Amino acid sequence: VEKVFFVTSPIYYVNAAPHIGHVYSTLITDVIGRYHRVKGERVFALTGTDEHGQKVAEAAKQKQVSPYDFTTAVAGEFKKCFEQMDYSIDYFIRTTNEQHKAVVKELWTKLEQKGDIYLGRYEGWYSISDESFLTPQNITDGVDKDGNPCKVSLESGHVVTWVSEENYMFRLSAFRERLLEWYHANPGCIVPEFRRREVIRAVEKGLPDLSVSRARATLHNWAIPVPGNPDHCVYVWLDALTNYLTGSRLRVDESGKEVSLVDDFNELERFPADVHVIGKDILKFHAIYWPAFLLSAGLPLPKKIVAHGWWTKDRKKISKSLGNVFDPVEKAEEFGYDALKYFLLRESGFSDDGDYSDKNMIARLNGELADTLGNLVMRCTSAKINVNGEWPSPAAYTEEDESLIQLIKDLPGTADHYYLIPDIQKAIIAVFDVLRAINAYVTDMAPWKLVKTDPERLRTVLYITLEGVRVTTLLLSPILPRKSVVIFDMLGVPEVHRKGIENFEFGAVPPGTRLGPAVEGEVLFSKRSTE
Ligand code: MET
Repeated sequence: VEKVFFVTSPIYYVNAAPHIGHVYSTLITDVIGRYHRVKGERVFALTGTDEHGQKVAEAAKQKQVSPYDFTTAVAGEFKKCFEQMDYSIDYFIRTTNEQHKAVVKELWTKLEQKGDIYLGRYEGWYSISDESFLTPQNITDGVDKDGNPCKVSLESGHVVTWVSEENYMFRLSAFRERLLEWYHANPGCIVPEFRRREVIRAVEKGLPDLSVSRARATLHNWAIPVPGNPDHCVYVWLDALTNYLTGSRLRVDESGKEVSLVDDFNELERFPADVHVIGKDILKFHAIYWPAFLLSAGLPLPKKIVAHGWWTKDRKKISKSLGNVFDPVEKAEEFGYDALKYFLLRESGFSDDGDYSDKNMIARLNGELADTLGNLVMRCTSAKINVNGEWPSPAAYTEEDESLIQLIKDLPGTADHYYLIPDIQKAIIAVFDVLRAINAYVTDMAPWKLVKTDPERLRTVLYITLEGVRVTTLLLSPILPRKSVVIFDMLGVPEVHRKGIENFEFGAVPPGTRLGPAVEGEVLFSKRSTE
């Protein structure tokens, strides 16, 4: 059943400037999208900003500007950040968009027509900073900005307050048994596994009904009115989660601006999302609430949710206020955009809370990118080794030759599964295992010596090296988008052979293909001094 592969990032609160967390989540989304495009699949990758609610409204009050002016400004900082990061996201959604608003009301009415929204009360704790309803078991003692005793979230450490409001309630309690059926019937639908187990454990215990509206004064009237009740606004989260549905229904022009909202999702063949990339902090919203609303509406459920961890720099939390910053653009200007991406995608898996340091960033840049991949690309394109500047015709293969070829033949299927879990770290590791293999082969065969000694043997060793580098580079292309293009140019791989499942096969580029021209003293990844 073929559709548009639909991958999303979270839409981010616009309370503050964009930082590593957001960049990371969108990078993960971008990579997944990029890979499926490399397979030759239709892709639609979505990211954006969550612009309503109390949090944002009150962040705009601190900075003493209107919410419309505040939100638009910070939204532009996000857009700029993502443009500077050189992503390939298809559309940037904002929850202030008028067409999104329409979809939110449409879904609301569905939930209501279905009998799953009633007038009740919520009386309990709330984290404004997480826009999250909490039970007493999930709060604890803490201190506020003033140094006074207050309550805080066990989840996030932010201040919680007690809310007692007549609210429209969604019947989440009625969806326990169907959510359980769902998790069980689709045991890869939440990644990694231990987070899937977390979600089941939680739903097993039982579900309370969820408040899906608030009194309008409380939100400083910065929200979407509940249909047929102007005294209420729609919960920022029901609003925010609906971005995914909205995005699936927006026809987008070449410039990347929304031009049309279709009545039915089947029209654009995107919904439901094949992968929702999220951080662990927002798992309940995506794994419990979201499916429940979809089941109520009679919409289809997403195929996979992947939830990753939080970053630290130098084993300490990132914060400008604490005296430890991590500026992606800054570190990307210092070491290179692809390199930085590689590091963030390699240093940590989705199970882990990764850690950045200049030390380890250099270790990987020098070690993996320069010595393993860079050195290899330069060797097989060297005028010293590749005397004719072309892909030679291989002679007969030795068993050692074939051992390496097998590794290259098998790499795509292995990488493919990893990109599909998704588990990008393990995909990258897969590829680099093969690059290390090729280097060992090259060191063994000493092709520099073969140029004088055995030219026929050189043709074979050199051909395998080039094809090894080609395949690995193709599979790395979603990770190193700019650098893969430089690599392919050096190898002289024709454009047509740079994507398509076809070109995962060993031997796609024919012998007699000419290398691209050599630039005066160029280097693919320059080694950086050890500090
Ligand atoms: C529908 S995803 C919403 C995520 C939320 N805006 C956040 O930053 O955590």
